[PDB]
Amino acid sequence: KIIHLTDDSFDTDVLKADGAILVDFWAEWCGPCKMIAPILDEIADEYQGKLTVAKLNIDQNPGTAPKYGIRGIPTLLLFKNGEVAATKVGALSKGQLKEFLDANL
Amino acid sequence: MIVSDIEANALLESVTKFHCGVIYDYSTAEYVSYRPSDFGAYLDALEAEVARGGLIVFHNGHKYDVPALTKLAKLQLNREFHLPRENCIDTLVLSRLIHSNLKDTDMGLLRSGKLPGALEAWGYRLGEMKGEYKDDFKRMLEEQGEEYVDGMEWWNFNEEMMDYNVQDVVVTKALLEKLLSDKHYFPPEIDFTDVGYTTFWSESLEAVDIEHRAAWLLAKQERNGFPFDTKAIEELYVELAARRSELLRKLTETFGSWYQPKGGTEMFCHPRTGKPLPKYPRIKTPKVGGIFKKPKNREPCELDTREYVAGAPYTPVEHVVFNPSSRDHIQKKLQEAGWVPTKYTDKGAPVVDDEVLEGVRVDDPEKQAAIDLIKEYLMIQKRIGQSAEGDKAWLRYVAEDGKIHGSVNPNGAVTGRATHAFPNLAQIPGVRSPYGEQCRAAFGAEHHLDGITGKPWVQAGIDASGLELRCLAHFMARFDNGEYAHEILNGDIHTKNQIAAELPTRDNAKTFIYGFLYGAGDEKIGQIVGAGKERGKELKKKFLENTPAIAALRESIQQTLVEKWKRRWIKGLDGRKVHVRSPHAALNTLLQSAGALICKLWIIKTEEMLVEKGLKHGWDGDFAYMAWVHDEIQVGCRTEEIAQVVIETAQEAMRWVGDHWNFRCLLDTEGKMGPNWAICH
DNA sequence: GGCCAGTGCCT
DNA sequence: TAGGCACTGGCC
Ligand SMILES: [Mg+2]
Repeated sequence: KIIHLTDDSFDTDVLKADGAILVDFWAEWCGPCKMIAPILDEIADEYQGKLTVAKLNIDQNPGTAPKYGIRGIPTLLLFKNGEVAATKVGALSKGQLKEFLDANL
Repeated sequence: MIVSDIEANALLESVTKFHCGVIYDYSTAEYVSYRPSDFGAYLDALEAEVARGGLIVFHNGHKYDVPALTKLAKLQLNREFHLPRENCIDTLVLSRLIHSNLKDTDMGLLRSGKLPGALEAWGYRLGEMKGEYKDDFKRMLEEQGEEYVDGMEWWNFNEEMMDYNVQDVVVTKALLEKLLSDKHYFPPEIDFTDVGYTTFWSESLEAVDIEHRAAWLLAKQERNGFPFDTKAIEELYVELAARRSELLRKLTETFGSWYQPKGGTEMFCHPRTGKPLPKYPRIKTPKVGGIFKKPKNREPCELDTREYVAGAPYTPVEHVVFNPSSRDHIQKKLQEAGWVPTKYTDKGAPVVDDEVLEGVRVDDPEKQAAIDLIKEYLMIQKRIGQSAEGDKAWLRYVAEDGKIHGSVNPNGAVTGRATHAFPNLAQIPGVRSPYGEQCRAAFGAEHHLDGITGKPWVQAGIDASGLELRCLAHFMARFDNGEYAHEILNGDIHTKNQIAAELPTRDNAKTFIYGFLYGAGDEKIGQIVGAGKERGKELKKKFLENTPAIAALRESIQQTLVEKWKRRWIKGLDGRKVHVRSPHAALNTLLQSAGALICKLWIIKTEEMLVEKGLKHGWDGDFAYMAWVHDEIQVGCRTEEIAQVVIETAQEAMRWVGDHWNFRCLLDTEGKMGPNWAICH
């Protein structure tokens, strides 16, 4: 259920998606990133219908992260109506993420 | 003989005030100090020693003390003071001759820590005096709640300064006696502290007189400077800078920026077990922050718009734009294009020089073309660095008289070769390389306008012809009776060697021999036949087998050194000891040493012959030495007629040198006239 | 600062 | 493991 984005599909998949979208900027060589990966699989599976999770590998798609000023990874950006609602950096826990969404959803 | 030293307010270029001086007289064994109001008496004491036909010893006096006294006497006393060359001894010049196997700080211009090997103690103390006096002065003020500035330590005369001056003379005297205790250069039956100048130069080894004459002449050359076209180089800079901007634009579009981990402190540890993962990038673990802001009164809290969550680790990262100057960035991008590195540096890292970049093949067409843009970018940075942005760039060194006054260590290499620096005028791009014509054209006598008539000067470029091969011919003459020499100046030495070696092209020979003379590596030798390191060693063996005279020469030199050494040095043409690092390097050291010494005596004799013809040396005269780059000299001349006399005189002097050292191969020179270095070479 | 790995420019 | 300078990058 997780959507895999690219630099070129970003604008339409996220910015013009009318609905809440949780984006995850990651990289294969980051420890914390591989930590939250399993978590996200579960979240996308639970919030089906209410939310959409999408990942963007910053090494294969280097032109998007800069536009949002990424300073650390994994970075989670909650988009809603093409605008960034909330932001959070770090390998959150299955519980911590659950609170973050419900509170901003 | 007297030993002296002076303290003034600045370097030669801008000195204006005499602070103090100290003289130690061997005939009375006493130290006399002279304060500022004693300048006139100081000078009279020196001229007296000259009236007795005595000697004055200064440490680095050829480049500073002597020229400074002339200048200060005119400025402060409106007096003409000119110490004759024959009456001056310089312990720095002597040290560089006798301790040629060692490096030096060059009077504190170079950082001790960077120079390899050991340093002569007395010489080290003399070179560190300024920096030492400066630290004493600072603490002095720093203690009196005062503030330190630039180099205020040199603005005024004071007692600490005088004390250091006295110390410099006791050390210079110690160095002197240590240097004069060397039997190879100074016969033991003679007390050199109790002889007149003529005995001193005549009874010591010939290299002593030669090095002192070279130092004196080269100091004058540094003072003359090399006329430089500032505007031309500024216009060249603009052009290079624009090309750089454009190459960067194209390369940043072809290669995109990426993210790199940066700023991590804590180590990442496997959450499952606990096994630290040293390979993974460092992370960071915030201690503050949460989904909701801490409560402050059932009722839902106020969300925390903070980006971090206590206990939730992340990897700090930075954005990095492709830098064409970074060999790492280049290495990173070419692999990610299909490049498989072959050669690596002996420290974990793929080699990425122009040599290999030329052989890199990737599938992407645009990526493959970018490589040529990268090689161009690197070369442009090299040129921009040398002419305008480097710490030693030409535009940073040009003086108000429109000239660059580069430094020269007359005896900076073991072989007797000179070294150039600040900036190194011996490494200006040649006309055959990119932008070389414009760089070379900016240096030249045409950029100097005569002081009286305003007319540009003319330049004479004079080169010793195939000097190294002739030296080789000379040394093999005792084994072949001059046949090799006879062939060089009569037959065709290059095809002769082409047959000696198994080379397909004559030019291959011109390249082979040249590499052989400076002792090129087996690899480069192979790279001429196409092969590498294999055909290399092979050729060198085939060449010698068909050139017995060279093999005999190499065998007798080795007999001189090895019996485990019998002696670790070779005798130069002037009698000096030339340290030999390795037996296999003996021949190369011998040849390189001969050319260096011949070139040194040659430029010395040329100037002495011009001055005997009535020509005056300097911009206020008829000619000016501007550059000496090993086998070649660039001479500025007030007129074309004078340039013709210089060229002709140089040939006469070169012949005088060959005769003087009974050279078994005729020596020659070739001269060219023109307005600048691009045309005169 | 300085310190240093890698390279290139001149003979 | 030609011999000398000197430049830029990357680091503690
Ligand atoms: Mg001094």
